Parts: sequence; C-alpha cells; structure tokens
Amino acid sequence: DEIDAMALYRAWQQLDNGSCAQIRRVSEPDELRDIPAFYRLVQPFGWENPRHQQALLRMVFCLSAGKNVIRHQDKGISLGRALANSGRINERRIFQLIRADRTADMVQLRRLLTHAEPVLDWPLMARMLTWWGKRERQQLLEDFVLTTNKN
Amino acid sequence: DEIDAMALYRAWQQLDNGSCAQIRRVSEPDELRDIPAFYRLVQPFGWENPRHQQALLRMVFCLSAGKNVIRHQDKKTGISLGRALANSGRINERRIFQLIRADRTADMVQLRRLLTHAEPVLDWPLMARMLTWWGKRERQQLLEDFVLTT
Amino acid sequence: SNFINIHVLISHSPSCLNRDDMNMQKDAIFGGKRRVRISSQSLKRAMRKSGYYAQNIGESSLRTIHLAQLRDVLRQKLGERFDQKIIDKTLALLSGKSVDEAEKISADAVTPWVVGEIAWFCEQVAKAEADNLDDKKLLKVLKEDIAAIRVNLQQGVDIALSGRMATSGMMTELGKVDGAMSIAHAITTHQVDSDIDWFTAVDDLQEQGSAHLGTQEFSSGVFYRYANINLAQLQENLGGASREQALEIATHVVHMLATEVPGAKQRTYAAFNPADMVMVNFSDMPLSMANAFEKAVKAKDGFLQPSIQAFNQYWDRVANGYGLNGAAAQFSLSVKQMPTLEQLKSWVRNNG
Amino acid sequence: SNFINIHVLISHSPSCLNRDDMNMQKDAIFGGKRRVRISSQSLKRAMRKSGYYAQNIGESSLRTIHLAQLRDVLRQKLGERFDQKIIDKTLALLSGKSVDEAEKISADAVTPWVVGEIAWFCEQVAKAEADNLDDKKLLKVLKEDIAAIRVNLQQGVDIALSGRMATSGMMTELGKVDGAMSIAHAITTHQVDSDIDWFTAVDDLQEQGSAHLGTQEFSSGVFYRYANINLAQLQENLGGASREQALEIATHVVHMLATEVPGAKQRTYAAFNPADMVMVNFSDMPLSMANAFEKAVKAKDGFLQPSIQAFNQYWDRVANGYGLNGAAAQFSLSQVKQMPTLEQLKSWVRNNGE
Amino acid sequence: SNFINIHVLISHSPSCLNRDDMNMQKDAIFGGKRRVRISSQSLKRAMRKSGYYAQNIGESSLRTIHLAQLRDVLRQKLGERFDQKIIDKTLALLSGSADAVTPWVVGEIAWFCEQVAKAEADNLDDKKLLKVLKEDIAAIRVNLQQGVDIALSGRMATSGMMTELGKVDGAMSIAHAITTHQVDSDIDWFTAVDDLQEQGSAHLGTQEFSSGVFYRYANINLAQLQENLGGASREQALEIATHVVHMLATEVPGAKQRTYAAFNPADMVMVNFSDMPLSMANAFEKAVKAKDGFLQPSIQAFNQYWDRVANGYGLNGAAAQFSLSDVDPITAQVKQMPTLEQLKSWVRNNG
DNA sequence: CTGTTGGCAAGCCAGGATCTGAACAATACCGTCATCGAGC
DNA sequence: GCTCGATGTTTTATTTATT
RNA sequence: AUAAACCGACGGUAUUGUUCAGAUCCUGGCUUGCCAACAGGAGUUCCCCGCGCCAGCGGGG
Repeated sequence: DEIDAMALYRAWQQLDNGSCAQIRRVSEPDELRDIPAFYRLVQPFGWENPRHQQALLRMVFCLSAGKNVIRHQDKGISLGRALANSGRINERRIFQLIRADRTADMVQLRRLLTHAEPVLDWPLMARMLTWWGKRERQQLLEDFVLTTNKN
Repeated sequence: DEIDAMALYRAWQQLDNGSCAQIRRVSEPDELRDIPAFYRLVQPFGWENPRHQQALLRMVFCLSAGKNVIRHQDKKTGISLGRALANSGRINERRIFQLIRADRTADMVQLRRLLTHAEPVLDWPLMARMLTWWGKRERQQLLEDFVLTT
Repeated sequence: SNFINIHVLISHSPSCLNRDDMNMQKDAIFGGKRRVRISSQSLKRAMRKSGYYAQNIGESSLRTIHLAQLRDVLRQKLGERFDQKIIDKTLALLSGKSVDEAEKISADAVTPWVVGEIAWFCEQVAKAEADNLDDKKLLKVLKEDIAAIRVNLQQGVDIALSGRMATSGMMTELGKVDGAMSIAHAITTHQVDSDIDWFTAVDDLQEQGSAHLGTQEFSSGVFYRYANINLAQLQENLGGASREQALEIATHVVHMLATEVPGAKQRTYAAFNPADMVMVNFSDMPLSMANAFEKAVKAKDGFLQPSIQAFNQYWDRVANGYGLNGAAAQFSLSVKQMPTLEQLKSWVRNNG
Repeated sequence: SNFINIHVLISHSPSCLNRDDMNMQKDAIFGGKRRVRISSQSLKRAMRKSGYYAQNIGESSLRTIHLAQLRDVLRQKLGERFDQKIIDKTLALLSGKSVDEAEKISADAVTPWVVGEIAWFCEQVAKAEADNLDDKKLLKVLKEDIAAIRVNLQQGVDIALSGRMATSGMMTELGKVDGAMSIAHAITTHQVDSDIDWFTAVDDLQEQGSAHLGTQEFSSGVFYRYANINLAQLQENLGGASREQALEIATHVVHMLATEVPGAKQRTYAAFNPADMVMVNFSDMPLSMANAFEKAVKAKDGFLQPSIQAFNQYWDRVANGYGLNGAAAQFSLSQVKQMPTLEQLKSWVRNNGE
Repeated sequence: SNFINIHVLISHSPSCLNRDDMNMQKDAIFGGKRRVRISSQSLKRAMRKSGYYAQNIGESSLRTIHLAQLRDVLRQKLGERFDQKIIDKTLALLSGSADAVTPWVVGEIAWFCEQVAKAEADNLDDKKLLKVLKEDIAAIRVNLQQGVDIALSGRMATSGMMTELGKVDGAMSIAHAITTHQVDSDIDWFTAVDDLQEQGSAHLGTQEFSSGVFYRYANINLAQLQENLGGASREQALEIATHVVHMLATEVPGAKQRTYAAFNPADMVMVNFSDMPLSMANAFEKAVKAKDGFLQPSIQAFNQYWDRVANGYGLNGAAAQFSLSDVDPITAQVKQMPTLEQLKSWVRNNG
C-alpha cells in the first residue's frame, strides 16, 4: 500500500503544459483540492484513500515548485544532502522549515526547492513527505548539517 | 574502527561556549539528534556509521554532564568508573544499585546525575569502552568495582 | 462448572503500587516487552487486610513466626475459655516447638494461624489428656477426621483460598491446605517505560538549597488481573461447605479483585482507580486471557479501549476455537453486559 | 461516610510550576501520552507554607535534618520553661543522636518536628528525671498512650495530614504517623508538547551581543488535582479530635486545593489562575477520576470545557456502575448538588455533606 | 503411516512451571542460546494425572482386560513352554475367543506359571501359595483393569510387573518443552510480613519466573498402541490419539500455578502422519526474535520451516493445522482447521 | 486550441553562578541412607 | 505388617578483578 | 524398543513509611519582487417528433 513515486514523477514531467501551469499557481497545498487538473493527475495513484491523499497533497505541492526544479537522480541522495549540496541554503532556513507549523512548512519547503533546485533521489523524499513528522525533520537536519560540515 | 575517545574528550574540551551550552541542556541522549553542534562534534569520530552512533550518543551524553565533571587521568588498567564513583565518596551504594538495575535511556540519565554528583577522576577511554558495550556484564562490573573499592 | 474465572482490566493513574529490593517498580517481560507488575502476594494481602473483607468474609488469619508473642496473644484471647497450660501445650503440639516462658521462641517459618482453629485444637488436647490419651494416639485420632479442622478454617477463609504449609509440628499432618482460588500477577497490557520523579526535601533551617535530593520510579498503567477460584476445593477447605457459600465468597473475591488496590505510595500518588472492566466466566478447567496482551497493546485514544477490545477479540477467538460455552457474564462500563457490578455479582451468586 | 474525595479541574496560563534538575517541566506519561505534571509534594509544601494555612490552620511543621540548629532553636524557644539540660536530653532521646555543643549534628533524614510536641516530651522527660525512671522504662510507659502525643500533633496539622517516618530515636515507636490525606500528582487531562522560551540577558556595558543566552521550557495546561482526605485517621492523628474539627480541616484543604498554586516561576510567568471546576465528592471508599482523562481530552473550543465534560460523563458511568450513592457535591464556573459559589460548597462540606 | 506427530505452540504468562533442586527455572541451551524448559516428565505427568485423561483414557472401554477371553491364545503362546494344566490353573487362580494378546500380559502370566509350576514341583499349594503371591496377584489384577493407561502412558512407577516383557514403554513419546526464543528470566523479590513484628518483615526471598512461547512435541506409535491394546483397531488408536492431541493442547503443569496462574491454551496445534517421527524444533534453532510479541514470529517461523524442509524430510502425508492466529499459513499441503474439534475429527477419520 | 523567461538568497557577537543527594528491620522449614528386633 | 528408636560413619579447601 | 523402560521439585509469602528544584535574564540592527500579454478562436448534437420552398424552423427527451 505505497504510492508509486517514480510513476508520479513521470506523470508530472509528461503532463501537458497547461495543467501543470494550473497546478503551480496554487499558493498552499489545501488549495490544490480546488483544482481539477490536480485530481486528473493524482487519480491513478489512489487519491480515494485518505492517508494517500494527504501524502499526495504534499508530494504534488513539492512537485509544483517548478517542473525542472527537482532533478530526480538515482543511486540515494536525501533532501538534506541535496539542499546542502546546493550551497545556497543557510542552516537557519532549514531550521525555519523544521520548526514551521502546519501548511507553512510546505510553503517554506517549496521556496527552499525553488531556491536550491536540488539534485536528489525523489522516491526517498516522497517517503519523507509521507511520514512528515519529527523523525524526518530530524534526519533532514542531520543530513544537512553533516553534508555542510564536510565541505 | 574504534572511536578515538581521547580525541573526542579534547574535542569536547576545547569546544566553544555556545555549542557546548547547546549540547549541555539536553535532557536525554536521543535529544542530541536535534542539536547540529552534536553532529559537528561527532562527525569526525564515525557518526555516519550506526554502531558508532549509539556508542557516541552515550559518550557525548556523559560528557554533556559538563566540561569539568569527568577528569581524565592517565594509567599508571586505569581507574574504572565504578572505582571513580566510589573514590569520590559522595555516592550512596543504593544509587549505584538503582543505576545498574535501570533500563534504556533512564540508565543514562541516572548515570549523568551520578557523574554530576561525584565529579569522578577516571581513565576516560576505559569508560568509553564500557559505554560502547554497556551490556549486563558491564553494569554488574560497575556495581562490583564500586563495592570492592569501599 | 467447577471453576470460577475472574478477569479484570483496571487502569491506574500515575503511581507505584509494587516495588522491589531497590524501591523500583516491579516488572515482568511479556511478549518481549517490559510490563509493570503487581505481585500476586501484594494483591492477596491487600484484599485480606481490606475493610470489605473484614465486613463481608471475616477475620484474616494471623501470620507469624514469633511463637512467644503468639503464646501471649492466645493467652490473652483464649484465657477465659482454657487454662494457660493447655494453651501452651497446644501451641507446642501444633508448632513442634517447646513453649515455655522464653523472651524469644521462633517457629520453623512464617505460618498462618487461626485463633478459632487453635481453640478447637486445645479443646481436643484437654479432652485428650483428661482421657489419659497421649500425644501420638491423639495425632492418629485427629488424623482420622480433617473436615472439622477445616470448618475451623471457615474461621480463617484466606487460608482456605490461598493455602498453608508447615514443616514442623502436628500442622505438618493436619494443617496442609491447598489453596482454593488461584491468582496471577497483575501485568500491564502494554509496554511501559517507567518515569522517574526527581524530588527534593527542603530544610527549614537551611537557606541554601535543599536537604535531600532523590529519585523515585513511578508509572501509569492498564493492568490485567486474573484469578480463578477453585470451588470444590473451597468447599473441602471449609469443612464441607455448600456451593452457595463458596459462590458468595467467590462473589466477594470478584468485588475485591475489581476494587482493591495495594496502598503502596498511595498517600503520595493516590491511584485510587476502580476497574473499568470486569468479566466473570464459569468453566470446566481454568482459562487465562493474558495472551490477549502477548502482543503489547499499542495506544489508540488511550491504552484502555484497545486493551478491552483486544481482550474481547482474543476471548472470541478462544471461545470459537476451543468451543467453550460455559456461562459467562461480562460487566462492562467502557456474555454479558452488566450495567452495574452488582448485577454481575448477583449473577455469580446464582451459579450463573 | 469516612472518605472525603476532592476533585479539581484548574487551568493555567503558560507557565512552569514544577521543574526537575534540568529546569525541564515535570511530566508523566498517561494513556500513552505526555502530561505536564505537578508533584504532590509541591502542592503540599505550597499549601502548608501558604498564608491561608497560617491564617486558618496554624503553624506548619518544622522540617529539618540539622539537629544542631534545631538544638539551638529549641534552647531559645523553650528556655523560659525548661533547663537546657533536659531540652538537650529530650531532643537526644527523640532523635537517637547525641546532642552536645557540636556545630554539626545530623539526623537520619529530614524530619517533621513540632515545638509543642517536643515541649510535651520535655515535660515527660522532666517527670521521669524527677522519679529516677529509666529511659527504657520511660519509652515503655509512654508507648502505652499515643493519643496525647497526637494532640501535640494538633499543634502541627501538616504532619497529621501527610504523615511522619522515623528510623532512629524514640520516634520509631512514638512518632510514626499515617497521613490522613492522600493526594495525587496533578496531571494535564490532555497531551502537551511544551514550548521553549529562548531568552537573552543584555549587558548594559556590552554593545556587541548579549551577556547571556538561554532556554526555558514552559506550557499552559488543564490540570486534574485529586486529593481525598482520610478522616477517621485525621481524628486519630489529632489525638482523638471530633468529626467536626476534621471537617473544618478538610474544608480548608478543599479551599487550598482550589486556590493554592505553586510559586515556581510565578514572578516571570504569573499563571495565578483559580480553579474553574471543583467537585468535592463525599464517599465511602477513595475514588479517583483520573481515568476520565485516560483517553487524552482533545481540544474543542479549549481544553477546559471538554475536560469538565469528560469528567462529568465518566463520573456518571462510575456512579451508577458501582452504585455509589454517598453524598456528592460540586461547584463550577460554567443528585450532585451544584453550587454557584465555592463558599457554599465549603459550607456544604463542613455540614457533613448536607 | 504408523506415527502421529503432534506439534504445539503455546504461550505462557509470567510463571514458573518447572524448577530444579535450587528452585530455579529449568532451562536448556538450544542454538547456543538459553531457552526456558518444561521437562518431559512434568508435561507427561500433567497429562496422565489430569481429569480429562482419567475420564477419557482411565475410564475407557478397552480399559478392562478379561483373562477369560484370553484363554486360547495364552494356551498356545505359553503352551510351548508350559502345559495346559499349569496354564489353566494359573489363569483360574488369577481370575478367581480373543485373536491376539498384549505382550506384557503374556509375560507376567508366564512368570506366574513359572511360580505355580515350581509350586507343584516342591509339593505345595493352598493359602501358602496364595500368601506368597498375594501382593503380586493384587498388582497384576489392578494392572489388568488399566489396559489403556498402560498402553498409552506405559506401566506406572510402582506397577508390580515382573518380566522383561513387563517393561511397558508408553505408546506416546513426549519431548521436553523449550521456548522458541532466548530467555533471561525475571526475579521476584518478595517479603513475608509478620503480624507480630513491628519493624520489617519476617522473611525475605527471591523467585525466578518468566514468560515464554513454548514448543511442545509428542508422537504416537499407532502399531504399538494397537498391539498393547490386545490387537485393537487403527480407529480406536486414532481415538486415543485424538485425546492425546487435546491434552497436549490444553494441559499445563500445576507447579507454582496457585500464585502465578499461567492457565493458557495453545495458540496453534498441528498434526501430521509419517513413517518417521520428527520434531520441528529446528524451526527455532536460530532463536526467534520478537516482532510484536514472540507468538506470531514463532508460528511464522514454524510455517516457514515446514515449507522449507517438509518435502525433503519425507514428511509428505496427511497434515492438518488448527490455529487461533491469522499469520500467513503453511503450504497448501496442510489442511487448515478453524476449531480444535474439527482437527480431532480429522484425526479420527485417519486424516 | 493555446500557460514564459533571467537574476538574486547577508554579516557581527553573546550561553552563568550558589548548594544540597537519608535512615531502619527482616532472607525459613521438610524429605528423597541403612540395620535389627522389639512392641503393637 | 508395621512403626519405634538407637545406630554403622565422619568436612576442609578463601579472602580484591576488569570481557 | 538405546545406563534404556516406567518417571512433577514440590507447598506458604506487601518492600514498606518521609520529601519545592529554586532564585536572576530585549534576540537585535539593514532590505521594490520586478519587467511583457485581445480569451479569443471553433456551429458535430445521439435520439423520437410536427411543418415546410429541402434552405431550415418547432414541441416533447
């Protein structure tokens, strides 16, 4: 019972310019529940199932930073290692992500993605966005601090 | 392969006031995962390798008791932790029992409290090995050292 | 059915109701996970010393190893019924120890005594030496009929429920009682990592700091009490009581097991919680439900709801699998639905 | 009935009323979820040291482990009534410690002392001295009547309520007390993720940065205080007092448990909140309603309303389930006699629940 | 097949169901790790003395053995060593159309025949012979009214049997019960409070105790059971086997049970037929690690083990598995049973 | 039927001290060799 | 067929470490 | 059918009573989100029906 992350990535990359343009326009993830093209995208990924649908909200909202923002690589590079590898993010901003409340965290993450334009392993990040909670924030900070401090 | 415990000791010793102050206010070992200064401290000592992770959590907690609470003193085996705690003459035996009988995370809290009280003089790499393993044998040994010394 | 099975699910707020040699909470590994434990002996003594027990069942036995102090007590209590000599010799015959005027006379081990039972016995001793009947033959004669002595155990029911052994004296032959009931240690249905209380004692003549700094282990818990009464044995141990009397006693055991909680650290933690769930079941052979909690209950809007649910599910699995159909009543509060504990108690009183 | 149960639901604005050795809030896992905690001992000290106690009950006990300081204090306070020799001798008998002129004499542990009680003992020791009575024999004959000593506990009620332990001295026979009042650690009905105040200290002679940086854990909460008084024990501990007196004391305990709040960090967090809900339940066996919050109360226009809700509901369930028909009287700020004012509840408790 | 293999997984709450001369839990090293143990003798006694056993095996129908009906086959069997005079005299004094005969009966009767022959040779009889052989006769009589108990469990500790043929092994073999996982036992530090002692308690002690998921194994020699029942049928043997299954699934030693009360039933019972009896204990040679309890991983490990080795070990043959859990099942070669009774009936009908 | 791109994301400096960590009482008993002849 | 009781024989080795 | 066979280590038991973690403390100074833009194109609509100039109009769906 897991969302095929790579399939969703491909679905987004192949999606018509119009629909994805409609999706990027959203300001916060909940607003995605008012866009038709959204459902049209996340329908073959079990949007009917609630847990899957919160997960999907986050995943799509991160995928809507741009279409060439998140260059999916493949072993795997975590989000922390990626944002650290960009060299464009300072630690205080990562803190400003992991301390942010509901919805706001996703916005800050979107801005961080636009800013860093990270090369990462997407399915890993998808798993992270699914269990978005104290453990993933923690390991995010861990990866970021380590990768930064090695340089 | 094995954690350079003295290097970690000196590292902790010449750490800036800030990072140190951040590591100190932790209230249980796992919380050290929230402090960036911790990662920057233990990264050269093999943190990105899991076994080392657990060991280092214990070590850095015990050190987080304070910069001047664990006095390293070279070998003339060397002063074991139990011996040190007894040598302080401040620690009641019953507390040592309660320590060696305790369970995970609680044991480290109680140990840090004991260390804070005794301010022990000991062979630090030795205690570091002990913390690395920390099986039931090590805890019994702690208790028996403490008893034989008094 | 011969067996009365009592199951209790009881939640306790933060407390420390049972500790070991080092004042830490008693625990037990179950299903690979640590559970907080309340020992069965603690439960039994908590029950037998309760006000309810005193009002409804009677006097708890007198458990002691100090035979001199006991001698004095019996003299004070059985003095206007017997002469001191007979009392002394009776104690000396039951214990196997010489009862003189020593300051300290010690028995073989801690042993439960019933004052009434002793009275009956010294009646027998009186009528024995009066008929010039020595001690050995007296032992034979008394060995020929034990039921009477067990009616003297009707005067000390906790011995009829929990049992008694003796290694010395005539008790060795006459006081050998196998407990009627049977009871398990209370273990939590979930894993527990016990909290620690860092406390200080503030001195009113010491301005600087405190006079004591210490730690105290404690925790919250959803405990599973189990206890089945053997019944035919309860009838035997009471001298041949009826099934009604045994059923009523069992009812009292249900009430106590549902409501009694050890007084340990309750003047400073006060976990005076009654059982949220109680279930009684008649059966041919004993059945414990502890394996409902072999897989530790994971929290879900509390530990109590998933515990009761898990209990019910396992109960159904067992009943369906082994084809058990003994009468059963559950009282719940969160097989029977028992709006009140009293209805469940009367239901038990009436053979189910 | 014998048992007076006291339930309190009280909300505190963000604060830190009880902390450990790490300046962290005291907590307790209940129903699988963290609850901010206020220990019983803190409540008790906050009560016996409170102005209300002093004005309504009297002087609290003198709790100390330093027998030298205590020696001096007793020498001063009883010097107008006893020879220093028998004051010293008395303290030495009670403590099981030798009292000379040492600057440092330590007891076994922190012990509750009542000056009037020790004075009474001084009268006794004086009489024994005048009758050339062996110290052992004095212990014997004094052991034959604990009641009087407990009247001397009338002069120190906090001991009568919370008890006293003894490991050395004559106290081990004469001074052991079972607390009448039992009380629980106040725990939040809901889950709590405590916040952190990251503070500075600005040095007026330092331009670049602050002199100190730190963090302090704090949180708001809806606490469930529970405390039942045992009563017959309260009459016994006071030397055979009357039920009426015990009821007056119990009433005072209700007031305090409804109004008294620990002084910790109140100078900088000032969570001086009075209790919104107070139910005294008269009854026959001790009963705690903590399990009403076993399932963590979830927020719904506050934690207060849903908490009083859950409490009332579980109260009903238990009441009819176990057939508890004792008296039962409650007071609130929003079969169970309802009271508009706390004072009417108090007056109700004084009248044996009528 | 000739053998019935009975496998049981049964989980016990904190208890001490079998100890040694130091009151320590019995254990055994398996796969280099300590397992708590319940000895074979304790388990088998727990069965043999149980009420269920007494009702269904003790008071069985084939219980009583009539020396009368056994006259002819005895007459030939012993007829080669003794003549019919001595044989009939023996039979008649013992008692005061059968096809076959239980070997221990033949043996003991043959001994009695030796005795009465040597009694005639020396010139003696009357109450002399009936006082020399009083206790012996009493014995053989009590045993002659316990045929099923003797066939299943073997002769009792004090039997009266006198011949090499009267060394009756039970038909059932019970292995020691061992836990499927490593166990570090718990300690209970208890006090005994004196009601006459002010300071402290009157006794202090410790009691070792532990939980545990146990694996009971037992097998039944059908042929030997029939032969020890005077040439009974396979079906009757299967009824006895049914009872053995029930007892091995429900019976628990009474040791320390008054105070720890581990009255737990089996969570899994499997029965399979084979020519070679095998224990599936090697399913737990690598000690089972706990994942949400020790029970589910134990059953799972059992299933996986069976799936792996059953074919090669020649365990092909009838196999049924009653279970309370919903863990992924065995190979489809094993017939699943929802109630214990359906399993027992599956056993009655020869699988 | 059709939805875009570039360019850019900061630095300084600062995290404390005082003082305190308990005592008493209690840790069991039985049986798991044998002989002989006597009294019962 | 036993339970009773006196009775054949014989014991002591220590005492501060560190996976 | 193996130093095998047959074959319980058994019974009794509160770890108890006493206890603030506490006093002091700005997170603070600087900063456009900005530049381009018709919502227009495109009559497929699958039936029953009534009246025609055959172009196309209606009522019921």
